[PDB]
Amino acid sequence: RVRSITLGNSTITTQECANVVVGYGVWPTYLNQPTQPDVATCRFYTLESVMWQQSSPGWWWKFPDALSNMGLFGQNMQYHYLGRAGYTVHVQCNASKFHQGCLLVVCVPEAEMGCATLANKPDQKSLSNGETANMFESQNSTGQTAVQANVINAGMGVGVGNLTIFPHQWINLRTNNSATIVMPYINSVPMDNMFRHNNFTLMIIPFAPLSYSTGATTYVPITVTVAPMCAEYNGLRLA
Amino acid sequence: RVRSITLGNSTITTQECANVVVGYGVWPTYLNQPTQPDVATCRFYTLESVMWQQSSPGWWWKFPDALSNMGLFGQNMQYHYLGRAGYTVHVQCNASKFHQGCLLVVCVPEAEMGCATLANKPDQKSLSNGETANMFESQNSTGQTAVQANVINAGMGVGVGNLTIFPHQWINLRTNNSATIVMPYINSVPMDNMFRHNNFTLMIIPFAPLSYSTGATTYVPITVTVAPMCAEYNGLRLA
Amino acid sequence: NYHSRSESTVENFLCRSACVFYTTYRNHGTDGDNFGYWVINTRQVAQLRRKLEMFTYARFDLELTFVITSTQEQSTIQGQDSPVLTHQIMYVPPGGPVPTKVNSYSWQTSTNPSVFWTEGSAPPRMSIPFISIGNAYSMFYDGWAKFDKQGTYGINTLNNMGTLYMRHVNDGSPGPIVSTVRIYFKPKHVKTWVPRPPRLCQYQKAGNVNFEPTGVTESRTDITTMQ
Amino acid sequence: FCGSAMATGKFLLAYSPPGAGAPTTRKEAMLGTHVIWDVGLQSSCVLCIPWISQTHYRYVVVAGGYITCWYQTNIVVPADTQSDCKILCFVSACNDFSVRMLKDTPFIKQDNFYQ
Repeated sequence: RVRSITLGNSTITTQECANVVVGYGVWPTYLNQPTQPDVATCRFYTLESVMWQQSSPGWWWKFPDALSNMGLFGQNMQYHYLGRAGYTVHVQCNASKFHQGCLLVVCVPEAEMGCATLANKPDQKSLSNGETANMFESQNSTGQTAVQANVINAGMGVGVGNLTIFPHQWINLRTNNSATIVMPYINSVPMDNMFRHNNFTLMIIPFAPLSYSTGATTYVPITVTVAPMCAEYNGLRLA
Repeated sequence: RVRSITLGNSTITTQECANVVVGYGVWPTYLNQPTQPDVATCRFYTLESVMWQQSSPGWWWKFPDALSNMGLFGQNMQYHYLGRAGYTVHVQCNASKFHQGCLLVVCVPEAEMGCATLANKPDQKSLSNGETANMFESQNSTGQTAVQANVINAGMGVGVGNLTIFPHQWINLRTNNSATIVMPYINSVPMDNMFRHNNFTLMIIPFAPLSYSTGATTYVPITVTVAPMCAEYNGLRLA
Repeated sequence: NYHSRSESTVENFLCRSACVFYTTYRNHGTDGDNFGYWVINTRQVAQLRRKLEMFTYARFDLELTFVITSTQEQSTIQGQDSPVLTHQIMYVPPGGPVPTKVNSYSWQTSTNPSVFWTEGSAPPRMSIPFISIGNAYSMFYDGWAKFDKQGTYGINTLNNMGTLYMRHVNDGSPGPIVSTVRIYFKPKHVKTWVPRPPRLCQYQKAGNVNFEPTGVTESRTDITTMQ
Repeated sequence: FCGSAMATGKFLLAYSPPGAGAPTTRKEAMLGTHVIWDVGLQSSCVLCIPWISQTHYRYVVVAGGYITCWYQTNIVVPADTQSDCKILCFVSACNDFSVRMLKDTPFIKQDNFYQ
């Protein structure tokens, strides 16, 4: 049936029979200066939808940078020196029964991406545009400081078909339309500066191209909604 | 002895033998859309000190406007439509044993002040400068939209000697140096728009003029530190 | 033992019937201005205004008694022989329709309370409950109705208690008749909060707290004098 | 405080967490972590600086925070004195203090053996 989920002043709609992929089998928790929690940040931040077309390569978001300007939790990234949060990423897909296509929705921890120019580093804008998705290309990328965003190598110098090693979900339009991934906090330190470290990125790569019957809508909206979980920060006490 | 009080990341120093005047015998509480509390606002907001001189009339602050730009609780006044808070006003006074003078520290609920021009209303700037104190005058005030801030009438058309009917404290420098007044939320409605309604004002009127021995410091600093208590707001839920 | 403080109480102090307004309305006129009206206010009579403004918030019922007396005027009309005169005192609750003419549609008073009184009987009486979306009337308001407008300082719509309207139901005679209403006001079930100093400076405007600064008391010749 | 016993006054002993930046006014110091050190009430003020870092240990060499003191009120005395007062500062470690990797101090230096 229909499941209604409310966090804070945000409500989303989910199917009862929705499969949830929980990271590496780990549910986000706190680290049980005393760290300060912020439950007000536990909201649904629905990003702008991306139009999935017949010739559309994948997208990616880097979420510390993606939610950097999303009201609360963005003010908290700007405010607190140290921060920690797990995320519930819910990727919806609005399509009819006459639409085709398969999607790989994968969250990649520490997706250090290469540059189009070998003797160069990608700049901040190319790696993450924030709430705006960065798109892959079907061919090699050219640029002095641009990310090598060819789809086959997923920007990481690996095989895109091997991306399933990370917490992923398959959206087959004839079978599924949604993907819920619950990513815990993954890092080599208990807590890190959020403004300069993307702990993971979300890649939505269409492995089977979108197709549709004549007269059906050409594009299929893909909606990403992110709910930070167990977010806690530095804490300012004693003088 | 010495009592140390810590609220949030602020610490002040108080004497053990410090008399506290609790409003009208009422300790601030909550009203037990569901109202939302904010304990982060329960901090000590130390205003800029005012120099008490030999020829200095009184000052006043209107506290919804005074704490309007004091970081938190100021952001909350700007953010929430409805708000409620009690206040702990602590007025300190730094003087030696060679200094003279007596002060009336009184918090006046609903101190609707008159204008210098009878057929006129005082403007927002004259009534409250915010964190900056507004000073009385020893003579009549002149101005099209200025508050009639003569000391004798306390700006309210009453006798300044009768101001003790309100929750007050006497600071006799030979006896006291501090005044703690705990003012609850006083209004005719359970909760009101804080940006357009000063629930009470603090008047610090020197009834006996400051005096000092030769070589002693001419001015005596008067410090006002305000701690909002049981602050709660509108609440944004359901859609 | 202790002496009784009964008549010093706020109920006995404030629940005293006083005249707060009187107006005269004609039986014939050129326009329809043959009616008397009074926006119910507590800030027009200095004694009552001072007594109420000794507190910050009050909550009371309005008991109103109307003392209506009619007088025949001048001359030039003979055989007057007027029948008995009937008066209508219409109360308009806050937000209700307000007449502009003696024969307005508002006088048909679908929901405005109205009392019809024939002369010669006991004076008409009506009681207005505590009417405010707020929890108490506020004699003082340190705030703005709209923060943008400077002239809205001290005004809040929570103290509006309605308007009283008076007129002649019948003219009686073709000659001039003028009637005075003489409203008598009496708070009932008074609860008051946050006492305030008595008003020292004389009042200037009903809708203002503005004042010419006045001395705290009367002067004497010397600090040691006795007379 | 090393001033006179009759001297009175207040100070803002404000602490800035690392990365925040030193406050520039009295108001910014007050809006953060601070204490009102009243000279008349007590002549000493002990301020315990907390441990705020992303790792268990940090390097001794070159954020850490800031201590700033502000004139809340002027120093008030029986109005006859000439010279100014002084404040002495002390530093100490708390019971949770530790050091990991021993090395050579950068302070003593020798060209060769002293004999």
